[PDB]
Parts: sequence; structure tokens; C-alpha cells
Amino acid sequence: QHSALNARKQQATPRGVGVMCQWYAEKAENATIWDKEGNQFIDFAGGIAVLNTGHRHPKVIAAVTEQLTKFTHTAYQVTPYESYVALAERINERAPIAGPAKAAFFTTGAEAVENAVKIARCYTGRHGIITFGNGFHGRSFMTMAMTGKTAPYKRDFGVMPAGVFHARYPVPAKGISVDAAIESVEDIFSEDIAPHDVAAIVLEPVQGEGGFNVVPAEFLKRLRAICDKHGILLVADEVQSGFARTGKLFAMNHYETKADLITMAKSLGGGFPISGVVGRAEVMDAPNPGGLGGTYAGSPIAVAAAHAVIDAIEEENLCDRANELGAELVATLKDIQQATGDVVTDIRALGSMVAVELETAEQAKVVQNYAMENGLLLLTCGKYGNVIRFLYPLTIPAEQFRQGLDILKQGFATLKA
Amino acid sequence: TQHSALNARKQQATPRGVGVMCQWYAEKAENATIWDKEGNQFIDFAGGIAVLNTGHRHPKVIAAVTEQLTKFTHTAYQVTPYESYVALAERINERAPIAGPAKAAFFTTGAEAVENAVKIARCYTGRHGIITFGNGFHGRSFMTMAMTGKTAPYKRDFGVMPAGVFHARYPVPAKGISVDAAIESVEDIFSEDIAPHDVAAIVLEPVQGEGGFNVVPAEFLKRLRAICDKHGILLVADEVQSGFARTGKLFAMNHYETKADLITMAKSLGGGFPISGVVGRAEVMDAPNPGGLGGTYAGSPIAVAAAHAVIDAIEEENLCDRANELGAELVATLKDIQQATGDVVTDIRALGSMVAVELETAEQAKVVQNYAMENGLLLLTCGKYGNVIRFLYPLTIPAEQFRQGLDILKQGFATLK
Amino acid sequence: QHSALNARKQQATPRGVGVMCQWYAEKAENATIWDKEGNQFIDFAGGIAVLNTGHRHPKVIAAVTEQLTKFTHTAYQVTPYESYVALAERINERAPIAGPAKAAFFTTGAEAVENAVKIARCYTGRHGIITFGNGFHGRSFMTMAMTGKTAPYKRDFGVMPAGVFHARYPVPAKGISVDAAIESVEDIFSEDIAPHDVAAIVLEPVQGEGGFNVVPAEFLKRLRAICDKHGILLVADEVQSGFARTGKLFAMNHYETKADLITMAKSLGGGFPISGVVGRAEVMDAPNPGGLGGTYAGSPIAVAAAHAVIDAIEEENLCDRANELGAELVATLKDIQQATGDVVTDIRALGSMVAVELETAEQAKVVQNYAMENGLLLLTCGKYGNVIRFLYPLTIPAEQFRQGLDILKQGFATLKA
Amino acid sequence: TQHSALNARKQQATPRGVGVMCQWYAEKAENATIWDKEGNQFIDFAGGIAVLNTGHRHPKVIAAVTEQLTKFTHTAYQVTPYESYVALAERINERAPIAGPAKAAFFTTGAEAVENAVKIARCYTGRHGIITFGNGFHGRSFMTMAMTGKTAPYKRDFGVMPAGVFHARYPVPAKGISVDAAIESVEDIFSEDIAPHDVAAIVLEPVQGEGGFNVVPAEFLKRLRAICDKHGILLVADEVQSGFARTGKLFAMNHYETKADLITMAKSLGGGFPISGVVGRAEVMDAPNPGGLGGTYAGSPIAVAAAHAVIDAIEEENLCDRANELGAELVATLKDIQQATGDVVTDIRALGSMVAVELETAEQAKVVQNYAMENGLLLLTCGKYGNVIRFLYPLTIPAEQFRQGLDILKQGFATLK
Ligand SMILES: [Cl-]
Ligand SMILES: [Cl-]
Repeated sequence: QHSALNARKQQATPRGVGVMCQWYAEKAENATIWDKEGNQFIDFAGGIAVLNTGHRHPKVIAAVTEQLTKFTHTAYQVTPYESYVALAERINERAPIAGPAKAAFFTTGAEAVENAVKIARCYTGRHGIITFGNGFHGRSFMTMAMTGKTAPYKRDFGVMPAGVFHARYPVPAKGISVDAAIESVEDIFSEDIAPHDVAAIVLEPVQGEGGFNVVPAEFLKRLRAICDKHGILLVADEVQSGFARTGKLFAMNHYETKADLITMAKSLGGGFPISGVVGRAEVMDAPNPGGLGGTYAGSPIAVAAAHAVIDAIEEENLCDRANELGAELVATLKDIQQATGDVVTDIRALGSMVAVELETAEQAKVVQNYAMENGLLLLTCGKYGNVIRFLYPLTIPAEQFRQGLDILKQGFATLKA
Repeated sequence: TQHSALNARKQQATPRGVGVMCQWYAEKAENATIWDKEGNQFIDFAGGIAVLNTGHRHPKVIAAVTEQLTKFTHTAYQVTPYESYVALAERINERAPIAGPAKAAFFTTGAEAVENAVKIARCYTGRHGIITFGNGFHGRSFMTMAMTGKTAPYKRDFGVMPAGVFHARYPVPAKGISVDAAIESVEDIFSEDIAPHDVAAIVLEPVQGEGGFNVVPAEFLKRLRAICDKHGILLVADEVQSGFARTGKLFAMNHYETKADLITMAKSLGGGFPISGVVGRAEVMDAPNPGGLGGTYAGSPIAVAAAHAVIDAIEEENLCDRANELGAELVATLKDIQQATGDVVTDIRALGSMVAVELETAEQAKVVQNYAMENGLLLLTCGKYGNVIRFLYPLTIPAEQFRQGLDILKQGFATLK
Repeated sequence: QHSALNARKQQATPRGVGVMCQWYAEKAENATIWDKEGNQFIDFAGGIAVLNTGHRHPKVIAAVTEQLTKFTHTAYQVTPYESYVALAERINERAPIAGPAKAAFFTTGAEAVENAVKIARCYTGRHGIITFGNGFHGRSFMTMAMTGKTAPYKRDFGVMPAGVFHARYPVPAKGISVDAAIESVEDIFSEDIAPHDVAAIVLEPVQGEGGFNVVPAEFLKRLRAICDKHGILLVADEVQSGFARTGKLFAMNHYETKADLITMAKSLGGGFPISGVVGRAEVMDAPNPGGLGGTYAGSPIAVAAAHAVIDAIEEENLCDRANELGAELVATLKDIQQATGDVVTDIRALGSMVAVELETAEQAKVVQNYAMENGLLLLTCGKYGNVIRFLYPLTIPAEQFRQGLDILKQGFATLKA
Repeated sequence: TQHSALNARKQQATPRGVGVMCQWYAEKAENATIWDKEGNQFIDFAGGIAVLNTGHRHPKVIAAVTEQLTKFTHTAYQVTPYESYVALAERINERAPIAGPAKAAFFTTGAEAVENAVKIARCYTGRHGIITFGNGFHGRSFMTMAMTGKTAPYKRDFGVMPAGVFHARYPVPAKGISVDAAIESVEDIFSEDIAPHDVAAIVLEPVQGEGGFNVVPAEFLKRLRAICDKHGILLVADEVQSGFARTGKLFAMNHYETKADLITMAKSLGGGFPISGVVGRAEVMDAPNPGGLGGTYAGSPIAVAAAHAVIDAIEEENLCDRANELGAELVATLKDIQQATGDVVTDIRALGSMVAVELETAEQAKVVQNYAMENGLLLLTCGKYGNVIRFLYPLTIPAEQFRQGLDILKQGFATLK
């Protein structure tokens, strides 16, 4: 057990940080995690979509090791470094942005979303922000307000910032059509905030915490046309979907519609804190000097890591692997859906952004608990906690991926057993 | 002209909104020495803006990070916890000036620490309002920008700020704002803006940082404490810049009898790696419900290892004592400068090695700053009017290199004369 | 023509006050209005539901005439009057409130809604307010935010107060079921604001400006149960539906569900400015002394009028007349619906709160213009301006009501002509 | 004991939140005489709180209202306009101190006039922020409560206030708040709270009313005007209490060279009937689009007739001159009281017949107020500390009855001695 440690944890730290695993990490590499006892876990969490290149990817660690011989922190706004500019250049070349792009780096995912909103507010001269129910954008007061889920993220913290409103995300399998979703945005214009007061509409192309809901292309196209008609900026939040998760570098790369601004974090850094925003030059250039920045933003350590993340994604063909592993997991879920009765209600996938929705959260906890007992680390998500989402490193060895898929099948088999 | 080529790339690839002070780029840094790409050496009196009290790449810090890189760099603590996080909370709880048992949690940025202290205070009190002070600086989120008591450049571009945040006058008796006047301005907020029983917290830097290194009078803290106790308001000390030995004790609040309910930390906590934290009264910290606090990069394993070694170094190397010794020597140099000069120096402010000199004019401050830069000395300015030079050299700076820095500083002032 | 007068109007007053009629009122009595030339108009507007007892009802004018011999203004909070207390007593006896009621009077409809929100905020200790799309509650910043229509009421005026959210009003004929409406309230709890932060849900039992939509009893029952479960107060806005319009004194009198607070204005005063709120004693008593009031609130003139309005409604059986006239108008609309093709899409009615929805606003303007040409004054309303709403005094002579109905039939007959 | 029976009915039927000052009830009032239900006579130095500059039931006013009652009492001006409204706008436009052509519109309450001046300013500037002053009083709506610079009793019960409203220090040189300090506090708001280009208006009473009858220094208006011109901010004069001859000219702003962009009016505008208005620069007033301004009771025909007769009476009866004569006589009495007494009078403030006396203590103010009440003289108090007696007698009060009132006042002060 870890129970002296958990006693220490409960004495020394607040209860408000929920902690899922009862065991403590001692070492991790690629898609394997060891506890203090040497028990091994196959990792289908990825630190919540942060390790698309795996724990301690060798080229990421080499890059960080080399940067530790140079410097770890100067504060970019005091003394800049070339690697930050180069990383911006590499992202500008790769991002789906219309016309010349520019990029800046911050530290956290919430900061990237919040600075995209700052940039959009200042470019448009407007305050309003429209997001979607079940969207997840951060734990800041502004990003909590944008977040479309009150429990547990914001119910403790009182009044939220004005001018943030939630529309319906298109989920046709749950009877929310593209029409209904567009109509809910229009109701916000008619009821809550005039279109010329809305600075940005912000959405995840694949909703992450909200349950791995993939946006229909038709919804993006009609949303783009609405934003173009009213001068509103369109923001794709790719904090969770970016860096090869969906089988292309950015989820937006699957669509013809382009966003004006795109946010990035998590596996950008391959396990080190960094985030960023890339977007149309003219939009990014709206804030005045001193208007953007941050102490830790663009950390030299995490910039060295991110350069190696891009290298690895392209050198190891990890977009392709994301599609290959995704399809294999989807086939296993369809067979579970057949082998079971009254359990699987939906299978959603784009690349290796894959989830299975179960009728009941109790069912999903049975599977998650069994997996944990048997050396497989699984995350749930969703409004009702009945979704298992799959976030294994895209570098996971195929034979170990199969072992995980087998344990998953075993966990489901215990439900009617 | 290679640095000309690099600054052209910077402007082409990144937004103008990130203001960058140095025209040269960092190639390597160690303790209090920074080298540019062409080999020129700079004495660091900036410390990455108070992030490097233990110096760039302190050997102990780097050794601890090197060892953690062989273990894991990221699990998401809320998914899989680690013992080093618990242990770091225990070490801060033991040291922090908190009445009764303390608890602590770690996030990533200084703004997150401030924003979570506000979340916790709102939760504990069931109130929404926040009082901060003019010239206070608390972060670049929408909520921490509203708390920050300087509109330009930080928040003028970004439109409406969240409700329930108000600014009082910080006590600066040298500038004719007495403790009485400052306390009276808090009471006017109660009388005019927001009832005391709707105020969750009063938040202040014990030494305002960006605001000009203004040291809070003890009488102001004790009167403020009595007002908070009387009204059930929490008192929050923001030590993101003042903490980890800068002022000659571990926390600036250690110089005072009065205790805060919550204390925020970041910057030199991590010795050059991204981490932040909040420590405070256990029953206040436990107010948010599980799930209510957290964050992907929070308490990064890398930065937690670094922070353990920062505390080790501060206590093993007697860096509180060094802060007092170096500050005393810098203050004597500033008083000599004040004598040798005519109409230049207006104030000298100091707690430990949180030291600043105020000049009549920002043109004067820039003349000294740029002389220093051309003679191998990196200096920062501050203050509502940009006429304050603040000193944030590593507390580990070799005494002979510090002396050289003070000689260059004196020569810079002499070019005024 | 009135065109020297209109020239004077455009020179001297702002354009933002829209004015419907091009002719000016010179005299009005019961349901007849004369212009300067002696042209007569049958009044189906009622000054927008203010004159359920008619222009210059003789007993209302006698009451005001008698009060003009006594006093017109003392400021109730300085010097009170017995008639205000008596009016509260009469409303307390008549209002559908559970347990003992209390009542206060203000001046405008928006004030009554805003004070109901003040009372609810203070009783519950919460800030949030939920309203419905197409709801109309006033032109104050708070009541504009509550109002579910951005054009033309709030699109000019920028950021709205935080904590106000819009759900879907149940309109089954337009495919918004009771289920869908309840589900939209629950989505607000899940996405925008936790239920323990919502002070009140505020709705018109019959939406007025939003197009005369009558609330299904089942929606009120389920909304009551939701509010009871979460401690939220339920507010019926009867500013437009009250004082016999719907064939009972209050629209809420048709339902078993009771609201906690009810707002009143318009025909409360029979043509003189007054408004009020009545509700559960315990709720009304929540604000502290000095917390409610107003210079003109409870004007002695308009209190004398309102006493005579209640007298007249009961003495002249105006609830019954409201049902009799309503049914007669509904029969005429059904015959128009038959006599026409592709014109009438809905007929809605509760008592003499009656409306006809046309396919097109252009159609409704053809009818309104013809009526005006032929001595009948008609109002439109609705999100799309395609609804004609009927607000004739309940005292209108039957023969003149028939003359109006005939002109209305003629106006419709010109559409396919 | 019939008045005991009535106060029991009051408490049973109405909320405690309406604070009522007099224990007796009004039966009749005329000019400056009020009679209770038992026949006792009171000299009115309250004027219904500055509503009766022309006295209770001024014969001209009542004649005008009596005539309008034979015509119509309510059409809803936005449905059917009336000429008397246009004519009233013309008469105010002619008289108001506005640079260039003016326009005016009428609403119902003082708070509505203030709230619509803010709506207009927000629209014209496209900005949201509002600066008011501590102790300013502007109404009881959520927006005007936020503007009001006194939290108790007015807004302490009602939770969060709308964003973008901040309070500066009003200049009171007798209390050690110089014009310099007041101007500096506005600039600190720009520096700390809200950028100048996000401020729509600065709003102030030229003579603060509830705040203690503080007369604005001319130098403060001219410096404030220069700051507004420099930043494109509008200057709003709130004359709800100061207007219609109280200060010895029609508007208090008529005493000053500096002109406001917008002026609000109510209270004695209507001579005892509910009406308010906003007058200002035509191009500012025309900013909102048609439909953007309005209101059911706005510009009530009854109150418009009364207001025409108020202006007639002010100019025909030379009530500006009477205001100066009566104020001068009251001030000489206060200075005699100040001499005959020891430690009681601390200030005498006066513009015209907006006159107040400040005492050391509110217990002192209540002793005088209650002596006066028991000897047939109705007096009001004011001020942050309730230690100010303010004088609002009708400007029509007979000189011999005014003299009697001043003799009772002197006797009341003597019971201190
Ligand atoms: Cl590349
Ligand atoms: Cl009765």
C-alpha cells in the first residue's frame, strides 16, 4: 500500500486537489509507469494528453539535458533566446492559418486560451466570448467561465466574469444536430449579446474533458460564415487535440475551415510546462508592447523539449501511428460492443483521440477499477462520468498496446459476468 | 549583423505585444553571469526578475533536476501523485508564517498562485470581493490583471475587467501616503464600493515588486489585520517576488508579527523552473471541494525537485544572511551615489536584498541602465513612472563580481554628473 | 397632417425614442382616442396594457381628482400615508401567495422587477438570475440583461451585468416542448451557474412583448419543483398580464403553482405611474430598513387611482368581460384564419391577452397600416414583428369592439386582395 | 391610538425594507404646510426631499393637471405622442447649459434619468466605464446603486454590483480634500482601475445631495472638463436634486463656466408628479438607435403638464431670486446659532437655497430634528455620518412661515446648550 504517503498527503495538502490513483509514481518511460513497489502500469492516460511522444522520450530528454548546460530561465521579456523564435517559426509554418502567422509562447493551457481571448478582445475592440456546453478551457476565473461544466470546476467560486455565454455543441448521435447548434449560437445573439459585441467564438475541434466529441465539418463551415458576417474571430482550442493526437498535427488540419487563432499546450512540451497561441499576424499584433508576456512563458527547457517533440512526431511518423493505433482500438471497442449487452452506447474517434461511452458511470468505474487492478491506467470523462477516453502515448510499443487492449476487453467482460 | 538577422526573424515570427528588453540574446548563464551569442559577459542584477535567488543553474538545483529526469517529468499529479510534491508541501508548511496548522498546494505560475488564493478565499468566505492596492502587481489573467494596480501596459488593451475588485492606496510615507491615509482608503472602499461582508480577501505584496519596491510598514499590517478580523475578511500576502530569502528572511512576512491567512509563492521557489504555490491556514485551504483545484502542469516533478534543492541551498548556504549582507553593501553604495550626485536620487528603499533606487526622472534611470548594459551589467527598472532601478541579483553572486557590478553602477550614475 | 409637430419632435428630442403613430393625441376616453383634427381611433393598444379600465375611467379620475385636493407627493419614506398601506392590504388579500403576503409600491415596471431581484438576492444570499429568451423586463441595465431580446433594446449599450442567463420558454406549437424548456434551465446549472448561486428564476406567465406565449401548467409545476429543490425563488413578472387582462386578476390565478414574488405595474395604475411587488412575507422582509424605497414610489395620485382600478375590476366584472371579449376576438381570428390563405400561423389567448401570428412581418404591417387608415390602433410584437397583440381596454363598449373586429377583418382581407 | 393602529397595519402589510421616517401620516399638504390625520400642522422644510420647490399643490401646477385630466392621462408616448412632451423638450433645450444645440427626452424616475444618461454616454463613446464620487447618490437600480457612493443602507443587502464603476474623491476643502487631491484620485482610477479610453462618462452632482450638500468648486469642474476633453470622456451633471431653481439659478451648473455634455433632471421638474429627463448635446443624445430609449410611463402627460407649470411658476414668481433671499436668511440664522452655541456646529454649506448645517454628532442632529418635529417643523438629515441637517423648504414658502421655522430651529439648537 501507499498509506503512510496518503496520510501525509491528506495532512499536508488541501482536499480540493482530487487525486485519482492511490499509488505513487516512481519512474515512467514511454508508456510504462512504475510505482514504489515496482508494480508496472500500461499508460492509457499520457498525463492527460501531455505525452503523445511518451514519458521521457529519448530525444526530448536529450534536448532538455543539452539545454540544462546552457540556461534554464532568463525571462524572455528581459533577455530573449533564439530557440523561442525558432519554435515560433516552426509552428507558423505548420499551423492551419490563413496568410502569414505569428506565434507566442506562454506556460499553461489556460494561459494560452486566456491570451487568445485577450488578443481577440483587443483586435476586435469587443468583450464577449461564446463557448459551448461541456467545453473545457482552464481553471482561471475567465477560463472557468468559458468552461461549460459547473461541477466540480466552478461551483465553489462564486460570480463569473460578465459577457461569457454557452451554446450547444453539435453531437448528432445525441440528437443535437448542426442546425440546433447553429441555432443556439444565434439565440445568444438574439437574447444575450449583440454580434458586434462578441470578440470571439471559442471551441475545441474535439471536445476533450466533455467526452471526445468531434466537430462536424458542416458546423465549422457555418460557424466560420457567421463569424465572417459579424467580424467575430474564430478560436480553435487545441490544448488537448494538438500535436498528432488526431492523426494530423492539428485537429483543424482535417477541415477546410480555418480558425483565426489556435491554442496549444500539453503535448507541445512532451512533459514540460509550455503553451502557445498562433494566429493571423494582424490579429496577434493587436496588443501593444508590454500587453503580453509572463515570467515563465516560453521556458527555455520546455522550448528545447517542444523542438524535439516536433522532430519526433515527424521523424517517427506519429500522425500515421495515431491513425493506426486508433483504428485498432476502435476495432476492439466494436467487438466489445458486440460481446456485451446494454453496455456500450457510443464509440467516438478521430485519429488516436478515441473514447467509448457506457450506459452508466458505475459501468465505466467497474472497467477503470479492473484495469487498474491489472496494470492498465485508464481515464474517464464526460458530463456523466460514463466515458472512457484513450490518451496512450503515440509511441507505445504495439505489443504493449495489445496487452492494454486485452486487459480492457477483460474489464468489460466482467460487467455481465 | 547575425543579431540583426535574429531580431528581424523575431519581428517576423512573433507578435509585438511581447515587449523584449535586451537587444542581445542569451547563450549561456551561470550563477550571476550571462553570456550572449557573441561571447560578451554580463553581470546579472536581474535574476530573471527575482526568479534566480539561487543563481542560474545552481549546481544543487541542476543535480536534482538531472536526477528527476531519470525518473519522470510529468504524470499530472491529479492523475498519479508523487511523494516529492507531498514532501515539498510539508517543508513549506513547516516554514511558512501561518497561524496554526498549514496546508499547501502547488500550481505552475505566479498568477495561478494568486488566482487560486482568491478562489480559496472566495470559497472559504462565500464572498466575492477583492481589495488590492494601487501599483500592486499580481499577474496577467483577467482576474489578476484587474487586481494589478497599473493599467498601462498590462490591461489597457483588454476591455472590461471582472466585477468586485477595487484598489486602495498602499502606504508610502516618503511619498506622503501615511498609514492613516492608506487605512482610510480601505475604509472608503467599504463605505462606497463594496460592503465588508461581501469582501473575500484583501491582497497585498509585503514589498510591492513591479510597483517600486515599497516595504509595507508594520503598523499598516497590524491595522489591516484588525480590520480583516473584525469583518471576517481573509488577509493574503503575495510573496511571488518577495519570497525565498530575497528580504533576508525566507518570507518577507517573517519580518512581521502580523500573520496572513494565505501566502502565495512562485519565481525563486523553483530556482529557474516553472512552479508556484499557495500555503495557508488548513481550514481555509480545505474549503474548495475535491475537483475544485488542480491543473495539468501544476507541481511539475522537475520543478518540485528543483524547489527542494532551492530550500536546501538557502539554508545550507545561509542565503538569508547573504541577502542582508549584500543588501547592506548595495545600500551604502547608493547612499554614496546620492551624495556624490546633485539632483538625481530621490529615495533608497530596502528590505534585505529587495533594494531599489528611485531617480528624479525615467530618462535618468534609462541613462544609467543603458550605460550599465554597454559595460556588462544587466539592470531592471520599475515603478509607475519607470524611474526606479530595482536590484534582483542572485543571492549566490560572488562578492567580487557584486563589487564590480556596484562599480559599474557608480560609473553609470557619474555620466549623469 | 402633423408635420410641423413631427419636425419639432425630430429637432427637439433624440431619435432613440421610437414613436409609432404619426398623429398626436388630443383627448382619449375609455377605448376612443382623438387626434388634433378630431379623427377618432378605436384603441386596441391600451397604452400597451396600461388601461384595462380604459382611458380616464370615471371612477379612477374621481379618485385622482379627490386626491389632488389633499396632497400629491410627500415621499412615503419621509411621511407615509394611509392609502399606501391600504393598497398593500388589498393586494395582499388578492395575490396568489403561499402564507401571509407583504407588498411594497414603486413607480415603474422595471423598478418592480428590479426590486424583486434585489429582494430575492438578499433573501437567498445569491446573485444569479435566470430569465427566458423573448422575455421582456425593462430598460435598466439589470432589466435589459434579463430581457431576452437584444435588438433594439440593448444592442447599443455594451457589457451587461454578470450572472444573468437565458433559458428556452416553452412554446410547444413552435417545437419547444416543456421538456426542452426544463432541460435548457438544467443546462444553465450544468454550464453557467451552480444552482446554489441562483437567487431567482423570473418569468412572465404570459410573455408580453415576446408574442403572447402562455406558460403551460406543467412547465410551472416542474420549474417550481426545481426551485424548491435548490432553494431558488420563483418570480412571476405580471407587469403586463396583471389586473384582469387574462380573465382572472393575476395570470398566476389560472395555475396551482404559486410564485414566491409577483411584480405588477401598467394597469395597476389605470393610467398613472405606479408599480409594486407582493410576495411571501419572509422573503419581502429580507432587506434591511433603508434597503428599499424611492422618491416617486407609491405616488399618492397613482395609489388613489389603483384603489379605484381594483374597485372597478370587481364592481364591473372585468375579469368576466376579459373572457367574453377574448372569446369573441378569438372567434373572429379563426374566421380570418379560414377566410385567408398562407397568412395566419397561430392564434394564442388567455382571457383578453390575445394575439395572432402572421407568416410575415410585412403582412402584419399591412394589417396594422390598414387599420390605422381606418380608425383602429393596433400593436405588433414578437421576435420577428409578425405578431399582432390585442390590448383593448376591458371596458370597451361591445358595439365599438365589434367595429374594431370588422376593420381588422377588412385589413386581413386586403392581403390576398 | 388610531395612529398606533395604523402603524401596526403598516408593519403587518408592508416590508421592513422601506424605512419610514415620520411616525405620523399625511392628511393634506399645501405650499409649505402639511397636516397629519389628527389636524396637527407641520412647517415643511423637506419638500418631499427637494421635489416641491414650487410647494405642495401649487395652484398653477394643480390647474394644469386638472386640465390634462380632461384630456388624457396616458397613451405611451412611443405608441402615440403628444405635443406637450415636444414642447417641454423645447423649453428645457432652450434653458439648459449645453454647448451647441441640445436635445431632451423624458423618463419617469431620477434613477432612470441617470441610467439613461449612462446608456447614452456608453452608446456615444462606445465605452463602458463610469466614474462617480464617494458619497454621490444616483438611484436604487443595480447600476445606479453601483454609482451611488454609499454602501449602507443602499446596497449592502444586494450582492455583486456591475463591473466598470469606480469612485473618486469629491472635493471638500473644508474636510481636507483639496481640488488637487480630488483630481489626483480620478487620475489614480485611470492608472489603476480602468484606462481613460474605456471610460464613457464621469458623473457628479454639482451639489452632492444625500452626500451632505457639498458644492463643487469651479476649479474642480474646469480641471475635470479638461481631463474629459483630453480623453474623449463625457461629463454628466446629475441635477436630480439641485435642479429647478434650488441653487438660485435654474440649474446649479448655471453658476459655472464649465459645461456638461449631459444633464439629468427629476424631482422638482414635476412639482410633485412622477417625471424625469435628460438634456444634452444633440449629437450625443442622438447616439442610441430608434427603439433604444423609451419606457411605458416615461414623460407622463399628467407630469408633463405639471412641469410646464413649474417652469412657468419659477420664472413668473422669480423663484431663483427667492431661493437666494431665503437661503441668505437661513444662512445668517445658522451663523447666529453657530455663535450662540459651543461645540455643536462644524460647517455651514450653501448654494442658493441648497443649504445645510453639519453638527459634531448625529445624536446632536437627531436632538434638533426631533425637537423640531415635536414643535411643528419637519427637518431632514443627510451625510455619511447622519450629522448634517439639510434644508429643502418650498421656494414658495411664505416669508412669515419660514421665519417661524427658523425660530423653531433655533429653539431646537438651544436645547443642546
Ligand atoms: Cl522545421
Ligand atoms: Cl377590498
